[PDB]
Amino acid sequence: GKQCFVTGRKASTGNRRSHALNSTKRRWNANLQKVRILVDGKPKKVWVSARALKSGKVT
Amino acid sequence: HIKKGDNVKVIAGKDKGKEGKVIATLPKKDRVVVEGVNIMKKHQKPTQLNPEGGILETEAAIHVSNVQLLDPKTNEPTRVGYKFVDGKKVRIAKKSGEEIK
Amino acid sequence: RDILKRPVITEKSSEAMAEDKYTFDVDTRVNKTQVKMAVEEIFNVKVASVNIMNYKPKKKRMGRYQGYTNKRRKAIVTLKEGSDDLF
Amino acid sequence: MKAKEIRDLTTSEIEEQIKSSKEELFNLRFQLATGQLEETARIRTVRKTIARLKTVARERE
RNA sequence: GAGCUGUAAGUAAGCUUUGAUCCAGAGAUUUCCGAAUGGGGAAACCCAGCAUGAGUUAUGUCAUGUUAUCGAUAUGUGAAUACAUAGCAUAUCAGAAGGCACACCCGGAGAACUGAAACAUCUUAGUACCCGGAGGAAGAGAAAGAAAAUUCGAUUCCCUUAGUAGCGGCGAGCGAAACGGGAAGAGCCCAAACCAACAAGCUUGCUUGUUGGGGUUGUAGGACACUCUAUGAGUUACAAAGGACGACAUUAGACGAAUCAUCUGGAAAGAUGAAUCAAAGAAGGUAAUAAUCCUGUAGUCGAAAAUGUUGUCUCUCUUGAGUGGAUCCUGAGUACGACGGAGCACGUGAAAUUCCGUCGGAAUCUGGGAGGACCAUCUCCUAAGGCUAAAUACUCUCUAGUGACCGAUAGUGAACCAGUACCGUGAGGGAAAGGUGAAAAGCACCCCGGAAGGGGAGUGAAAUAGAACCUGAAACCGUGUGC
RNA sequence: GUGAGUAGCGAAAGACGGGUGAGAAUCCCGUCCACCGAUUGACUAAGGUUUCCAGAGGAAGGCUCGUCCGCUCUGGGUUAGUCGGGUCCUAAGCUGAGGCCGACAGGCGUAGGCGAUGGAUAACAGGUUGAUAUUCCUGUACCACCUAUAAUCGUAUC
Ligand SMILES: [Mg+2]
Repeated sequence: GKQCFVTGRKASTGNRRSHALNSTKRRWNANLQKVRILVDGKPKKVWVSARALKSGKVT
Repeated sequence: HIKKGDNVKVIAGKDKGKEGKVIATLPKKDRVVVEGVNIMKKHQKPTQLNPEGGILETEAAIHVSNVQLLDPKTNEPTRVGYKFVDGKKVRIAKKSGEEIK
Repeated sequence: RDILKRPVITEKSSEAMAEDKYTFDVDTRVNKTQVKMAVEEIFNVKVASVNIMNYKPKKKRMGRYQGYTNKRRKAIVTLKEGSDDLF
Repeated sequence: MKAKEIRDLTTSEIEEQIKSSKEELFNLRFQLATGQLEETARIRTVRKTIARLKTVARERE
């Protein structure tokens, strides 16, 4: 599906409690930002999460 | 054990105490055919080309553990053992020792 | 090459046209063109027309179990020179 | 028998392969249709002497 | 080692003592459909391209040979845009796909009726279904550990601890671990500090970019400083990877001891009599119930060959410690904290240790973590890289063998040619069937009949066992007769 | 088994003479009679898969009977350069190299393909068998391709 192209972080699951503890399920999602990362060939349009962008943000 | 051409001696049957010769051995059912021993009276199909209204009399097969191969040097049907220093098993009567054929 | 298994000599539609026509039972998978180059490289004659037809398997029943027979392709040659391609 | 009276010559394999396949078993299955129960045990033997002639040509590869 | 041609009965024509049939290993052939793979398709069929080859005076028609898609090494070659890069044209390539044992295992996702005598947190349950990955096993694994002794020294599985400590609308219910006894028991490779080269710096750097040497731990161990040894030590199951010579096991096979005569019988293995062998009296068959008739068993014995398991013989490869103390190193968006969830027996509870999403975010040996909030001294241990056999869970199968397990409405749905007749558009549902006799010797011939079916004569111990074929119960339909 | 030798026998015009046979209201042949006739008649699609046809059968099936048969045994039957399809074309739809999305499975879609119920597409009379006919053979045709060819035209042509 969708992953961080640098690290590899992705979604999760887990329940969703309430004030009376009824529990549906839900899904967590990595904060993925499209950015132009220089790799071999062309610097493509990739999917990178926003925690791997604090130092390694190439143009 | 028992093959065609050699004498026998029926030990257990309605026609016991009779010698003879082997005619043809069924190998799978372990049945041998001896002349003059357990003869039939077959109601033949008289519409066949050969005969004119009759009854055939051909011998019926007996099991191989009813005959017993004899060498009457001591007037006795014996059992068989095997000796070979010749590249081929020569059949031996254990109760007398002689080489039979 | 041998793509002519047997002839067939049945009552009228095989042996009551014997002035120029003959009837073989060819193997399947073959044309009517190959039979022109198969009854010529055996008997040394010169055909004029080859016709074919196909029969389905038909049902026989013996004992307590049914089965089908074998399907068969049938050819009918017609000569121009020479005669008596069966004896 | 037939099994090693063959290994006679390389060229005379196929010139006898075409001699028995084409010109013997084809005559012995036309004559079965027009009427012959004279030798219906030649059809097994001239077919099992084709298998011996198409086994030796694998040894010469 | 003499009969054979699957069911095989039945005839035909044959083959075999110049060793056939039958059995085991190894090679040969293995049409078309199938992941289907030249393109197409409603599986088992239809249409082609370029090379060599037959054929025809020549087209038409045939045979062999190849040609799917991604990936990644390559060679070209113009790229919108000069250089040049996504495209494109080819040579190669045991690379990949699908099938599964519906068993066991590890991950991703993941319910309900039900129990609580209703029901929602909870239990049923991280179970059933489904999807991905493999293996002969998989997973965990070489202490930032248990614990409170003058501590011992990876993990895994059984016994006990124990239905105890706990968690719980404190309801229903869920439920450990270390100690102690055992089965089994081996530990090792990188990163960094660094020394030497080769493409970019006078570059200031042996650090950076690549590749070889170095170097692995807590009693603090390595760079660097010093001497004292440099042949013994090997593994290719962890730690680097390439052959022979015969030992033993498996898939054919051979030898293998000893009973004769009478009575009843259709038949002796039976009872009555005498004999014998026994590392052999397990079992099956033979006209009835056999240690001695047959096939065999205890015991010896056997491999042209193709795998398989190990011994030692090669052959590859390799440095082993101690003391010093100045300097450099010892895994970073990492550990951890707040908000939201999951999981540990433990339901946010005072909640430790463990992982996930989001933002914040470190110290560097006088360091860092844990010991059930937290802080202070004593105590053990060294997180953020990786690879590891055995004890353990299974059985669709192949070989020997057992059973106070079944004996045709039983045991498999199935002892009969069974997932088959038959029902359904489809997924899917699914029964019924066994027995002549010791041997087919399975009723020649006469007679009533169109034939069936009978009655005599015959085979057989018995047809009152005739293929409606062993024994033949009751219900129910008959014909006869004493009251 | 009782219900019981009861309810049924599935619209509808038959009568007789002759044969056949162990057996006939039922089978075959003859004459008279009645019924449909915008159909109970004559050809082709869909679907079924040997039923079609000749010679022999009478245990089962046929709502009775049966010498009969769409039922049993043996032996036969379907012929194409021109008819309906394929080697030609595209609708709705389906599938899809790269590509774009999604816990996995997978969903969508561009170039290209597949897909007739439509467009294109060269043959008609007569004879014949116990069962086949624009198919087989009689007489005359036509479209595509190939080979010899002569009058040949030539920057002509494809
Ligand atoms: Mg699971």
